[PDB]
Amino acid sequence: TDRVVKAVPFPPSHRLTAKEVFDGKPRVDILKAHLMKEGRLEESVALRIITEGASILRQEKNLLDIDAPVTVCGDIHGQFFDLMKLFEVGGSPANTRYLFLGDYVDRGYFSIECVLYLWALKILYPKTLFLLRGNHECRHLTEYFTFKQECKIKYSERVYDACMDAFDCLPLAALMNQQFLCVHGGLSPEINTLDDIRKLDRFKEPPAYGPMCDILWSDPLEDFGNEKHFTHNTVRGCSYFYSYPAVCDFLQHNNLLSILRAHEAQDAGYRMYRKSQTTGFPSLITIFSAPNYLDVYNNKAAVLKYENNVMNIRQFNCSPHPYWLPNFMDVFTWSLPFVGEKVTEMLVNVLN
Amino acid sequence: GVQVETISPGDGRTFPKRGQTCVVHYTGMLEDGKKFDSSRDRNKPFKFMLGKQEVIRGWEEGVAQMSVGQRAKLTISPDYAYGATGHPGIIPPHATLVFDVELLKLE
Amino acid sequence: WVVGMGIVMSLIVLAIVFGNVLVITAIAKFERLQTVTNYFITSLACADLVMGLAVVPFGAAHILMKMWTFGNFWCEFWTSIDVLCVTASIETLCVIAVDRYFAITSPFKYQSLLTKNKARVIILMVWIVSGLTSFLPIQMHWYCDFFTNQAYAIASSIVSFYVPLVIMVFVYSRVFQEAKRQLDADEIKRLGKRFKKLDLDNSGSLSVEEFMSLPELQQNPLVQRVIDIFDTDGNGEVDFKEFIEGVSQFSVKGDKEQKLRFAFRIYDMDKDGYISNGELFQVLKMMVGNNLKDTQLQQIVDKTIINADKDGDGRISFEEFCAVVGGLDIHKKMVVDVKFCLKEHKALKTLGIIMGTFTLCWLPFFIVNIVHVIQDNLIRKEVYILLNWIGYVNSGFNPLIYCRSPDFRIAFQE
Ligand SMILES: C=CC[C@@H]1/C=C(\C)C[C@H](C)C[C@H](OC)[C@H]2O[C@@](O)(C(=O)C(=O)N3CCCC[C@H]3C(=O)O[C@H](/C(C)=C/[C@@H]3CC[C@@H](O)[C@H](OC)C3)[C@H](C)[C@@H](O)CC1=O)[C@H](C)C[C@@H]2OC
Repeated sequence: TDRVVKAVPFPPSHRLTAKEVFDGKPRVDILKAHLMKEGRLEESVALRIITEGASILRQEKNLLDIDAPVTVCGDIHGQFFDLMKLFEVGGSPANTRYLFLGDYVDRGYFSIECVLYLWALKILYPKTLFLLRGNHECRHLTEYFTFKQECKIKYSERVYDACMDAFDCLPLAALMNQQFLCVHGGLSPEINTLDDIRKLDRFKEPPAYGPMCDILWSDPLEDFGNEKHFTHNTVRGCSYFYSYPAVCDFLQHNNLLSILRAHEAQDAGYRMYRKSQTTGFPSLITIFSAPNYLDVYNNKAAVLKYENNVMNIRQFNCSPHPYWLPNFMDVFTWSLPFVGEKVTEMLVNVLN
Repeated sequence: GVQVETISPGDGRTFPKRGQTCVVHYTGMLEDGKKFDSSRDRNKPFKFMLGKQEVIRGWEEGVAQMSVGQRAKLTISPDYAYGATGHPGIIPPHATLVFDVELLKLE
Repeated sequence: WVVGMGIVMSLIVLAIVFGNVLVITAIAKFERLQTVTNYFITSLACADLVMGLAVVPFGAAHILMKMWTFGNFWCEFWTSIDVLCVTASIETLCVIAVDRYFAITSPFKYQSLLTKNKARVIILMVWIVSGLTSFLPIQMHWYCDFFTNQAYAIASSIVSFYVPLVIMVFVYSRVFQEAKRQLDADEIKRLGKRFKKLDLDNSGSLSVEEFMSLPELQQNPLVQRVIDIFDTDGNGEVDFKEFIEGVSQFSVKGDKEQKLRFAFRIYDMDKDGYISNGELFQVLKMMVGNNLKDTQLQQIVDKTIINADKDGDGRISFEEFCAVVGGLDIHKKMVVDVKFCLKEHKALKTLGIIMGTFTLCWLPFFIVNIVHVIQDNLIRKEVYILLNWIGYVNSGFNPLIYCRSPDFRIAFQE
């Protein structure tokens, strides 16, 4: 009755409470070695970390400005054990500058751990790491999918409310090296100049129309090499497409080079498009950095590096992680309405 | 009730018997496309004895039509599905299902 | 002689204190014994400590010391505490039998009409009014050896021992004429006919190999577990004395508690009361087969137990089980069309030998003294101490009979 199979690690039970997670830099190595073993933190410490990260992010502008040596990444979707592999294949946060693009939480079983780790590391390093807001940081979307249940099962709902008040204030433009432009999705016809995205407010839930809901939801055309700005979309049903003439006009009106994206998951992890004849550089690069998306596609991932006017692309691998039941059940609710049916059937069969 | 809309058929010489056990790989869904289970989440298939009441009746009436190595797209109406009582934690009452069962081997 | 008879009395105090205490300990310790008929049993044990210490041993001094130095300052006082021991114990014994009668003749009326918070009020109401009658001449002295003329002896005989030994022996004769009918009323013979039809051994012994002979049951994943929950006698086979109880554990008039307890007993493996990791792995592995892996099952079990512990020891009990499962509506999914609730008759052959020992022993004294009151007097003037001592032993065995019951027995071994 001690243990039937002993070849599996045991999850620690004691939640840390400001013991060694704070020293005003917060500790990181213990966060590593404790979150890799499915442990939990005290509620007060989680509120402290999230609110401090939100306080740091509040004062950030609406269009980031960064120097040259950067390491762009892609969306993650809450896979912790692949986030660690990404941090190992890239550089340590002390030695290299990052820029994340995609959403951080939905469609995974380890959203809260990923967001805690990232926001703590942003608190420690306030100048050599930047984050961007995606489509999956709203109220309706995370209420629909499996994020509210995560916060309601592992933690209290106060954590979830504070986490929303934390997501509310992220930046959304991410200009880089005064040459490129890295937005989460795609541009929109209603937005023309770079200065035009320096006035809108991002301190609220996105609406259903306008530039705010067109930046984070747009998609590129999927039939490049065709005939002749604002053709409607079908798969998403909420935003607009855009064509090559629109991109060329935007890149000629304002002196830029290209635009980067983080939506369209691919079997190779990256895929460029036709080179612009004006300069020779490609005009759109799509990055995906979550291997085995939904555990079905069975694809690789990638992470883009940029230095010394050389644009090289590095590939990526997979990694294993533990198991959970769908929608976070427990074995009693999992297997009571089978015991009931079996017992009743046997009794009715024997008493007759 | 139960419907079958074949996606990519194949050979149809062999049919399941009265009391043999089948092996399947399935990917549950709901009407709007949200997924809630899979047999590829874990790396092991599903087995069940046809003819006895340990699977919902929709499967027991539908899977018998297909043969070895065919995929399909079932549709379980609320009658043969979990019904008004439903299940606690996953399936709300009066909920349509859309599976992706693809019979693999016959024992 | 002297040292040896002293040894008997010294053992006596020790035994009464011991047995009267052990029951107190078991009732207070577990929370499964807090039934409506386990507080009145505690009042009997406590009026068995009071006459377990102050009253039994002081009389003991009087045996041969020929005088009590406690003196008149309270020597008559002893006389009060003694007569507030027989007169409470008899009133608490009469409540028990009239209430078992109201529950059993119509189960629903007791099942819902009264609550534990009113019972403590009734027991406090019993002890003290009895104390009031006794104290009345204990100081009025209407009357260390006790004598009176004719009055107080007649009054004491007319009130506590005679009047209670009439009511308590009549309502219990009802519970016994109106409880044998339900045991054989047109419906507990159907299952008997089925029993006689089903046993191939022709010996009244239904072994598991005999239920496995049915045609449509030879594939059910869990038959051993249920047949071992039925196996209360703990020998590996089912007989008629417990089959009826096992079936009647399910009914339409049953409540939440017994059904949910039975659902609990499916997982528990050794009737200890605690679910461990091995138990909640084996009971589930049998029901899951080979669709999941093994390590995944172990990991989900670990997570469930870790989210289930609120006491820190690492195992789950019934209250935590109710905290986790409560809200799934399992009570409506276990129903069979059998109509009889043989739950009241579970304990009526142990709360009934007591209403007998307390009448077969202190009846002689009251009988003897009223005779000694009469003019005729034998050479048995020392018999009052020969036979009103018979009694102090009675309070001694009042907890001894209780070890037959399973709930007390688990604590008694524990
Ligand atoms: C461990 C103990 C249970 C043991 C569970 C397993 C072997 C693991 C197995 C992968 C189940 C999955 O567990 C992750 C999970 O599969 C689902 O996701 C699912 O896709 C589903 O609907 N399936 C599974 C594939 C066959 C069809 C159907 C089913 O036949 O399910 C059956 C079922 C629930 C019967 C109900 C019972 C209640 C009645 O009221 C109702 O009658 C209308 C019918 C299965 C075969 C039962 O036998 C359950 C078991 O034997 C359910 C949404 C929820 C279910 O978990 C419960």
